[PDB]
Amino acid sequence: PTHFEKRFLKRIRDLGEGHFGKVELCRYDPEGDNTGEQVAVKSLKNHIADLKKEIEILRNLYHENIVKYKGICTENGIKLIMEFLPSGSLKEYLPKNKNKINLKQQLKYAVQICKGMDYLGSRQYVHRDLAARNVLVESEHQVKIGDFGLTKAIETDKEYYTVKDDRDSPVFWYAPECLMQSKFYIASDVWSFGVTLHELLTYCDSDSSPMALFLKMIGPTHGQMTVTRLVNTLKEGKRLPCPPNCPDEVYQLMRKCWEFQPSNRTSFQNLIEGFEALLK
Ligand SMILES: O=C(N[C@@]12C[C@@H]1CN(c1nc(Nc3cnn(CCO)c3)ncc1F)C2)C1CC1
Repeated sequence: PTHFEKRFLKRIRDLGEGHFGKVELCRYDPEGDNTGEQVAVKSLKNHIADLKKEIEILRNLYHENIVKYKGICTENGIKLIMEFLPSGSLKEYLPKNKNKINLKQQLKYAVQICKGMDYLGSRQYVHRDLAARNVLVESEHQVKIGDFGLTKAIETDKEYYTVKDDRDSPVFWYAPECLMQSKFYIASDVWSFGVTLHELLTYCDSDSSPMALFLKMIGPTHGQMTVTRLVNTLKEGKRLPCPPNCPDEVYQLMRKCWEFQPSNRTSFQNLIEGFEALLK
């Protein structure tokens, strides 16, 4: 049930790619009649230790708005087997469905992301990579958090996890404590959600992305100096602007995600209630 043989994993196309990881669409067809189910397969281009930790996290997560763990494919090597969501990420889905997805549907997606994130927090995890590119579309009515590559477990009686590695990170979705001290709280994921909500409301328009907006604020910056300028911009109280046609009530909840201090930010449960109060 949870074990998948490499020989039966029939590669169809690439779904996503990171620095050391890749996700491919496969058809697990043990009968050899092309009737088996389509699955998402996470493999490596040590990073094995990380992938094993990611497998363990996803195996332990079971929620309507969290990509379903299916099993593993062992080669020393290992592959993570997940369900395949045919519509892909919000980053790809939203620019192609601008006339289909109205504000009501975007708020239903925000509720769904927050429910998935609240459950993640209840398990004492910090995602650290909440962006539209990691929110997958099951159908026009449902989304799921679909990647856990940077997810860490907060130790019991601790409020945050401290990152100790040399890995790359989505700095444009990061809260000040992440940027300044490499500290990741549940309140750090709330900040990233705020940024993800901004993307969702702009229909993931490339010219309106956090990197594009912040880079037009900051200017020519260089990989070394990006973080210090970003921190300086945030310290000055600058934030991503209200997307076009975003009502004030929605932008107010977004601003509650961007309080400089983690202890002053809204919770995911307060966000759920807040968005549901707006859905009629
Ligand atoms: O690619 C990565 N992670 C994931 C989140 C990305 C896409 N992923 C998954 N994608 C899908 N379906 C689908 C359909 N179309 N497309 C293309 C992009 O719109 C993706 N289902 C399950 C998934 F698990 C996994 C890490 C860097 C390697």
